[PDB]
Amino acid sequence: GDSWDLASSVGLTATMVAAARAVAGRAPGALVNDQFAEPLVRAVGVDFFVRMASGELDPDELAEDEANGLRRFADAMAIRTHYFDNFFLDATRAGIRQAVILASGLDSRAYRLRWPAGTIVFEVDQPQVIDFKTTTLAGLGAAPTTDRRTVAVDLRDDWPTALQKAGFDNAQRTAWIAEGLLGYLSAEAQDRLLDQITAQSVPGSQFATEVLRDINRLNEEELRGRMRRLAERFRRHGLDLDMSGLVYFGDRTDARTYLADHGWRTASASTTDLLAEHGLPPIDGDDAPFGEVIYVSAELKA
Ligand SMILES: [Mg+2]
Ligand SMILES: [Mg+2]
Repeated sequence: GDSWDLASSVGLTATMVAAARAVAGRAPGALVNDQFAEPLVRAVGVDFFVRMASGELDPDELAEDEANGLRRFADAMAIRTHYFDNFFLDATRAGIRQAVILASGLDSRAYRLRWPAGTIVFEVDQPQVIDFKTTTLAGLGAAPTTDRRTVAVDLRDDWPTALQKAGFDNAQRTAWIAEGLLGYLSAEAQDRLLDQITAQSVPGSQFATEVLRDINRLNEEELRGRMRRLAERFRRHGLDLDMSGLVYFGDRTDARTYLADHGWRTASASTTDLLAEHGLPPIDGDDAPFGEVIYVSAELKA
């Protein structure tokens, strides 16, 4: 209530993952450099994340637990960014010309990926966050690399109706992503979003997302311990962010079951296997505050 401006609507978690993409992009041999992460974080103007994104916060100068936590998170964002980038590039290489980025936040893919002529990319998010990123990148002189259409409706509200109004065509194949979202949703909110995707999809449509397989009652106290130790490290640098209040530890239908029941084929790629494939250090125990993240790609069957 005490701020009114666009940048103050952007969630800390969106800003944090963008700052980590900025760090990842400077690594020698980086899988991906999101060249818009640093300037978007700077525009958000949360000082801690500006210092992180810019490299003013130097991991060589940090206590070992902080330096290791930042390097492993940057590697998690390297693999995640690579995964979702390659999902879209594979989908358009297979003839898909309609893409939807759900809760698009600070995702710069409509400005940095190659999209074939005739592609439309729809971005769905709450209006202030939509308006923030569009105005910020326009002011930096970064034109989109595709026909880009925003849908300024929170995923909690009637976004399908607004997506149709923006010119979405439910008769052609769609490539959907929901990146960094499903672990923050209730079981009911997850099933509703997967119903909405399915209802707007024709066969040959594709969807990529994550399954946070370890966020459950079995592992709750261990993961809450990781999240409290991380919260303490953030407080030392002037950020108040307790991830434990943002995740749901309760029962749910695994998204992969839910998709299979709705007629999707799925393919699961573990963080463990993607880090090994790309020659990066393992992310486990204390360095995995959400446990093992499973990246999922799905195709709707006829
Ligand atoms: Mg340690
Ligand atoms: Mg069960």
